[PDB]
Amino acid sequence: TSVKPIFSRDMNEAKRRVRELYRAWYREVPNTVHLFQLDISVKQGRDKVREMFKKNAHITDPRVVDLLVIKGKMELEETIKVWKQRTHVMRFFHETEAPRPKDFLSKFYVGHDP
Amino acid sequence: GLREIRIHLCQRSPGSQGVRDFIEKRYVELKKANPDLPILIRECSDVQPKLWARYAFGQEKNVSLNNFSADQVTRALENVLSSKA
Amino acid sequence: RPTVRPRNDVAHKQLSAFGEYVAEILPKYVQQVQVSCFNELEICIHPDGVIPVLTFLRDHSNAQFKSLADLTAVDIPTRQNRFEIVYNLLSLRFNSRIRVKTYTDELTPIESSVPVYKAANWYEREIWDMFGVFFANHPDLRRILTDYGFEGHPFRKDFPLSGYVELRYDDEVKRVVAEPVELAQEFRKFDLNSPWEAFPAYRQPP
Amino acid sequence: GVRTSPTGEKVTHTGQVYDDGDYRKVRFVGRQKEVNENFAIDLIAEQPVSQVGSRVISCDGGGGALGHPRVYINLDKETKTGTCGYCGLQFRQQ
Amino acid sequence: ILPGAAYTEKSATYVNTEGRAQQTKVAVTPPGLAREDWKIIRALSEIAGMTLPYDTLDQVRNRLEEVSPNLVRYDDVEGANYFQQASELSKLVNQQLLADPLVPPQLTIKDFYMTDSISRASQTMAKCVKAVTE
Amino acid sequence: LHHAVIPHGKGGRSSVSGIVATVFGATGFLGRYVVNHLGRMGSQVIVPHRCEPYDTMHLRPMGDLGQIIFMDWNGRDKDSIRRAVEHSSVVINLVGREWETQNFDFEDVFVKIPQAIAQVSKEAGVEKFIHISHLNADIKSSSKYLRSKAVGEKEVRETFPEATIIKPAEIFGREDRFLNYFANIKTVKQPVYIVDVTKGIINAIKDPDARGKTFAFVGPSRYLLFDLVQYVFAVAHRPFTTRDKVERIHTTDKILPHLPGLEDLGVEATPLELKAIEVLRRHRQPAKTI
Amino acid sequence: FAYDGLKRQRLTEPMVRNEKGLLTHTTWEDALSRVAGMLQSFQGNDVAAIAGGLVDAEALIALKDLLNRVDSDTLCTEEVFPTAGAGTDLRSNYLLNTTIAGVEEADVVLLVGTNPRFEAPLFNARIRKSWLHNDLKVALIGSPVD
Amino acid sequence: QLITVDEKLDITTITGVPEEHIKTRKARIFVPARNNMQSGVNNTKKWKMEFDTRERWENPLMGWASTADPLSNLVLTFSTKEDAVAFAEKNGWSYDVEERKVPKPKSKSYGANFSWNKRTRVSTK
Ligand SMILES: NC(=O)C1=CN([C@@H]2O[C@H](COP(=O)(O)OP(=O)(O)OC[C@H]3O[C@@H](n4cnc5c(N)ncnc54)[C@H](OP(=O)(O)O)[C@@H]3O)[C@@H](O)[C@H]2O)C=CC1
Ligand SMILES: [Zn+2]
Repeated sequence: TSVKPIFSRDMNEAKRRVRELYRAWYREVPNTVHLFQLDISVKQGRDKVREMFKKNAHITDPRVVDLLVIKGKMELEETIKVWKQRTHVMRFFHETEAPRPKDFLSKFYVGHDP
Repeated sequence: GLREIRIHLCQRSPGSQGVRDFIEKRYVELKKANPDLPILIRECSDVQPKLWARYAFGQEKNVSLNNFSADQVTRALENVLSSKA
Repeated sequence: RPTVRPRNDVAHKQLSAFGEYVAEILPKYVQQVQVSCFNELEICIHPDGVIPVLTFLRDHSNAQFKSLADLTAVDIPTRQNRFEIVYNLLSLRFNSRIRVKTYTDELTPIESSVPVYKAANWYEREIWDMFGVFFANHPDLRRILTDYGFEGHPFRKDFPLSGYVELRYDDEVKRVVAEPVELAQEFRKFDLNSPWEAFPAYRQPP
Repeated sequence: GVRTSPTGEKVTHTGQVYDDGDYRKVRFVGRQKEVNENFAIDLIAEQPVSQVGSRVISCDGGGGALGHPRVYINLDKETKTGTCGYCGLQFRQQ
Repeated sequence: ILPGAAYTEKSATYVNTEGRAQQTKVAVTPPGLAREDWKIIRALSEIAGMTLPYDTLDQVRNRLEEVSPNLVRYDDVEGANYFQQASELSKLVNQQLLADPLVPPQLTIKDFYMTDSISRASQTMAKCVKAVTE
Repeated sequence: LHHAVIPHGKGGRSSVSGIVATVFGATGFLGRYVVNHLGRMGSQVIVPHRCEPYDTMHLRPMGDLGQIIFMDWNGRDKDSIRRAVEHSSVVINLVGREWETQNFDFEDVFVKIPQAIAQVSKEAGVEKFIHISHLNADIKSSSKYLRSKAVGEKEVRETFPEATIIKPAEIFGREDRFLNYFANIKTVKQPVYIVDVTKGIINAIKDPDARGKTFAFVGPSRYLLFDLVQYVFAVAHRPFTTRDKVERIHTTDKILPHLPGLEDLGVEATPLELKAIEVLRRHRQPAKTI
Repeated sequence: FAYDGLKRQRLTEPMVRNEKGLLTHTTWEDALSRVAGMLQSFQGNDVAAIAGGLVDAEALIALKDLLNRVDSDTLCTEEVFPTAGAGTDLRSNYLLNTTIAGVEEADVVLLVGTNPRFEAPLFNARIRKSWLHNDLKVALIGSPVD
Repeated sequence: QLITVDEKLDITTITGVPEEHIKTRKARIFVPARNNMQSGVNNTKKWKMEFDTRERWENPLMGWASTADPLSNLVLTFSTKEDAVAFAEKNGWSYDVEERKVPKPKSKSYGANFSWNKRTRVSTK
């Protein structure tokens, strides 16, 4: 159970980097919506940022959290530097994907998938 | 009321020893008294013994028999056979 | 014999002697040394030894491996450390090549070798991009080959060949969009391996 | 051996034809269904049976190395002819 | 008519003559609008306001375990005991053997080829029946 | 169902939706969204067109290989209509024109042509027929455009009784002649979003309760035309056309409570405030709703 | 070789009877609504089920659970097994308790009222193998089949 | 310097796999059965991991087999079943493990073909 760390030596140290990343993303959305001339609202962009962070709330391994922060910072760098184009930013929102069926009966009617 | 009895037990685990004693000594007399009641005895290795009772409209309860003696097994059988849950 | 590749025992002996030489000088890091039947010398090291071993081979007077030919990874899922990091070096002084191998898993960083070879910069970015191995103290670690926002590391053995998403232009939103991949013709998997052993010399003990 | 279905679509040599209710035949509207008219099953049948004097004959399909792998055909059965599995030519022991 | 799935089109549990539970795997999906058989019943239960308490293959296999635990011990042959108790109950009620001789349903090979709906629809099985009778 | 039109796949480009649709007027504003949605889920779309093929090119990427089929047709030629529909399971009529030409009056476009399409489709055995009319269609309208819509709506109902008839308000969207109309410059309007109308049409094909019904497609809010035009100018950052069009623009949008609407098809109407920037960004305080 | 039956006479769509009494294709929604309507209107002995030979256990329990929820216990099979005495209470009453591989350890096999060659061809093959290699003695009560 | 980490290894959040192809898949871990058409046993040495089969449908244009399953062709190889299970566990796939089936050792005797008094005597060679 003795492993080499990435950046953080425990979850408290890792959770600091998560908060710093969240602040960076939070403050970047208004400029992203303007620079990329997106049609989403700033609230939508921040609501999307929060949703992305929240699906990873169950992680308790500091090394995994470190990589998520590492990857999250790369994504932020791609956005702030406009390496991404408009298509790449809007891919988070799945606008052309129709809503898949979630309940059992709906899934049963359309196909065989669980 | 009651519709079906099921008894699960292991073939060799000591925790099912009381259930094993009950079956070899009392099941035959139980079946004679309840001729038209399904009493599904199902042995499976390394399972904790259990007593499932199914009542009308698919309501089920399960009582654990682990480490029970043959007498406690009899008692649990009488409790289920007098209920209408 | 016209069709058989000739052996070269002189080079095999030289490379073997140098392999022991390296193992004697850096016992702290060298775990295995082997020379192939086509005379390629491989040094297998603990991952902590990346910088000391590469520096020694670059700078030592009897090595002088001044050129990093290639740096890459191999994914082997059955191993606890699934990623094998391979450094291929070239010594112009002694007209020789050597291969240095270490290992890592999904969560263990490897020290960046940019300080030793400036060539390592983009090779390590490629390894990160294609395999997800994180190199520590890289001047600029980020994707290099995949599309922006691309998820996953395609060269891992468990990443599907056609991936998870595909692109098309959508008129309603007037932009290229990404959607789950559907193929008009699924890639046809072939089972080609013969059920008869080909090479007794490599038979594994049962 | 091309014949047309009741709806007029030509039937291919593999027997393919869209049935009456198949929407997919809309692809031929204003265009055409490409069908090869030289049915190989019909053409090979026109070839005469070859009379030979031996129990076993060999066929390479003609043209030496431009034909097919050379195979040997047993002609002991008198009820039927020997048929080449590659090119369909028939042989009979006189 | 509710179109179900054949044994090649579902992952389903079958128990052989020894009581050994085994499971098939999906080779191809059911044709047309056909559906996995337990899913049909589960869907019917919901529309009827009596939803069954399982939504996945793993959950309905947890249900099987509650009824008969051996049904999820795949490839295992679980022993069964208490022949003495069964023979006692067998003697309680007297029944007479009929005078009829014991005659199996299948006396010759022609009776072997078609016994179920799948083999009755098989053109190969029909060719076998024709060959052994004519 | 014939085996070829049993749905398969996961609703994507390479899937089989089971829909075989002939879309008349597919080369216009509404048609490009309808074809896109049909081709998104893997439908077979037949596109009869009057224009040059160069003008249909934007529809080709909308479907997987073989899923968009183009045919020549003439509004006055019933044989060309029969060729286009005789293999389809649904026919969608989006033919229209905001003006009259030397060769086609509002009566041709909105009465004779819809009636011909509906009649041939009935003869050919098409199961479904979707006809677009107008919210303000009225025999007693000043607009000859709206008068012809009322006459045509009646004729389609008589010819194809099971037709689904959709009556949208003015439609706003990237290629509309509504928001773009004002930007290029008493009455209450209830404009509806192009994507909402498209989703309603697509859902009317699937919904078996839609047959024989008449729908009104309206946006969530009603505005005074003065309030709308002022808002349009503000969004376009600008300092704040036949005569028939003027009458249409000044016709108050009818309130038909007895007709089902977008909600009855499972579609939520999109507010003009969310999408106005999308339409008007290229011409570069919400309006008060009733 | 019977797998080619899987390509013939298949049920691919839900069907209900139309006004004229003929089966006609319909949606899953419609087919299940008709079945659910009747199911809600019956209880107890008015609802029964028969399972065929190729049915899987997952479906068997699902149908049993569904019928139990209307208080019906008439879950039947086509193949008969005497319910006299212990019936199905004890697995050993209706199992091949020796197991298939156990035939190779037997010294005498008594076959009663069976033609295992066609009922269980691979089981009969196991009997022949023990007959051939273990000198097993086999007796039969029933028709003298080959 | 090292740190202590007691959590079970889990990489599902950093592999990039869509959620659908983690939770709803079922990995099968097994040693492939010998192809009965051949006597060679060299394809039965290693452990394999494949996934549950999903829908394939006919392409309307050509009739080709289409699929929407990105994992339809994925097949991993492992030295042992522990390695395969370890891989499945850290990727979040639920799995079934089937124990390797090894042919049981047989007793062969050419001489038995000519037994004086046993049934093993062969009627033909
Ligand atoms: N857009 C709106 O605000 C509203 C529109 N509608 C109705 O919705 C339908 C479509 O709207 P929209 O898409 O804006 O209409 P468009 O004018 O944008 O496109 C009309 C379509 O009809 C075709 N068409 C027009 N005249 C003829 C003709 N004489 N012969 C053959 N084809 C012809 C055009 O093809 P070509 O390019 O070859 O001319 C084009 O594809 C119309 O019926 C319209 O009246 C109803 C309410 C609101
Ligand atoms: Zn030949």
